[PDB]
Amino acid sequence: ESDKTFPIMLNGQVNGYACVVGGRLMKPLHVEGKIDNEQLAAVKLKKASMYDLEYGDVPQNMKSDTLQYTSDKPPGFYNWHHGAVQYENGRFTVPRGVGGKGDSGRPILDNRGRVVAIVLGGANEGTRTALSVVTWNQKGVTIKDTPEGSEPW
Amino acid sequence: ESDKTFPIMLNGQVNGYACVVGGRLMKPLHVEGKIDNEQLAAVKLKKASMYDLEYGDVPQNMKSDTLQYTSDKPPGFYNWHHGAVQYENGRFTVPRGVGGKGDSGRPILDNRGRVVAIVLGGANEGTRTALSVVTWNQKGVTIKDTPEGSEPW
Amino acid sequence: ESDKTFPIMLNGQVNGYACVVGGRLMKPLHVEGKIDNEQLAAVKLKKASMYDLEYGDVPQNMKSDTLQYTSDKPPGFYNWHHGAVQYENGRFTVPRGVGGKGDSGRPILDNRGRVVAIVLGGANEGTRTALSVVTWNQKGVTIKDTPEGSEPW
Amino acid sequence: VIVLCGVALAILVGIASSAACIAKARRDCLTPYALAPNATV
Repeated sequence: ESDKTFPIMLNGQVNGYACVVGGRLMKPLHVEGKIDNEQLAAVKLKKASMYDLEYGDVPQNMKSDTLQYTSDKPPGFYNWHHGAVQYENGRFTVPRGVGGKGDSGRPILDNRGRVVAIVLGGANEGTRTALSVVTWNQKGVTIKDTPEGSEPW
Repeated sequence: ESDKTFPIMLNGQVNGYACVVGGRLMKPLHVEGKIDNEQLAAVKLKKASMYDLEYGDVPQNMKSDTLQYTSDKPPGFYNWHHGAVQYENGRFTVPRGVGGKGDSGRPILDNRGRVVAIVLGGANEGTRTALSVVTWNQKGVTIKDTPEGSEPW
Repeated sequence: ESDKTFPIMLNGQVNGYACVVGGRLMKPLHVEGKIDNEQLAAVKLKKASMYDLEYGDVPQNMKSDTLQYTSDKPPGFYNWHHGAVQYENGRFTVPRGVGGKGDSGRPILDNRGRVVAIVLGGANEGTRTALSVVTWNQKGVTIKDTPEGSEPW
Repeated sequence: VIVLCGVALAILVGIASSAACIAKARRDCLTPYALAPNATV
C-alpha cells in the first residue's frame, strides 16, 4: 500500500504525488500545485533542482509516521502503485507503456515496507518502459537515475 | 444524476446553484455567493447581465463532465430538482406552489438526462406557477422566458 | 445530542471547540485558530477577556437547535466529552489524567440535555481532577472559576 | 490651448465611448450565442 503518500493538486489534476520519507517531505520540483495533505503545505521546502526534487522537514506531530528508504537494490520485483516494477541491469524497468504521466513523485517500495526510490518520469525503447528516478547509494548517497530522453510524468 | 450540478453558497450556506453546459459554467447573477468547486471558482465569469446570469469556460479537465444541451421541447414533463414541470405552449409550468427562493441555477432535464433549461425564479398568474428560466430557441439561440412576476428565486 | 458542537481547528489539529447557547455563539478567547464552520466564522467575535471567551450572534436559522443552557446545577453527575464529569463542592471534577489540551471549549450538559458549563483546564492535587470552568449561578450569572494553577487547555 | 484640449477631449470621448458602446452591444449580442455552444451563429 501507499496511502502514507499524497497527491499534489493543481487545476484539478492530481498532477503528481509526494512522499514523507525520513521525516522529510519529498515532491518533484518540476511539478507545482497544492499537496493534498494540507499539513504538508505548511512545510517550507529546500530545493535540489539538479535532481528536480525539493524537500522539507515534516512537522513533528506526524513525523514518526514517515516512511524509510533503503540501501538495498538487488534486481527483482518491487511493489509499485501500478502493481510492481522489475529492477533489472541496475535499472528500474516497466512494461512498455503502462502507468505514466501523472506519477511524478510516486514511490517504489521494498516488500519489507520500505521505499527503494522515487520516480520522476519515464522513457521507453520498446522492449520496456525505462524509468527516471532518484535512488540511494549503499552508503546513503542519494543519486538520480535517468535513462536518456526520459520524459517527465 | 444531479452530481454534475454544483451549489452556490453565501455566509457558508447555499443560496443558489450553478451548472456546466457545453463546457461553460453558468450561475445566476442575482445569486451573490461563492462556488463549492475551487477549480470552478478559478474561472473568470463573464457577466451576461442581459440574462441575469454570468458564465465562463471551464477547462478541459472536466470536458466530458459538462451537461449536454438539447433544444427540442415537446410538450410534456421535464425533470427538475423537485420533480418535473409540464412544458406547454413555450411555458415551463411547475405544479403550482412547489419550489421557492434559493433554487436558482437548478437545471431542468429531459428524460434522456440532458439539460433543457435553467431555473431563474417563478410565481403564479391565476392558473399555474410559471418559472422564469433561460433556455435556447428552436434555432438554438438562447432566450430568457420570464412571465411577469416570476421574481428571481 | 451535542453532536453538532463545533470543533475549532488550527494547523490541522483540533485545538479547541465552540458552542452556541440560546443562539449566542461562545468559544474560548485563549483558543487560537478559527472555527471550522463558515456560518459561524462569519460571526464578528467580541472579546470577553475577563472571561477568557468571545461571543457573537449566529444566523437565526439555528434558533431551532441552538443548545439550551440551564443555570441550575445541583451537585451530581453531568454529561461531558469524555463521558461524564463529577460536580461537587461547587467545582467540576474528572478522574485523574483524563483529557487535556484541545478540550478547551467542550461544554458540560445535564443528562436531560441542557448545557451548563464549559471546560478551560484543570488541576490535580488533593482530590479528583477539577476543571477550570465558567458557570451559571442560579441568579443566571455567568461566572468563571479557576482551580489553583489550572493550566489553560 | 483650451480649444486644442477641447478637440483632444472630444475625440477621446467620442472614440472611447463609442468603442465601449460597440463593445457592450457586441458582447451582449453574442451572449445569446455564447450561451449556445451547440448552435451556429
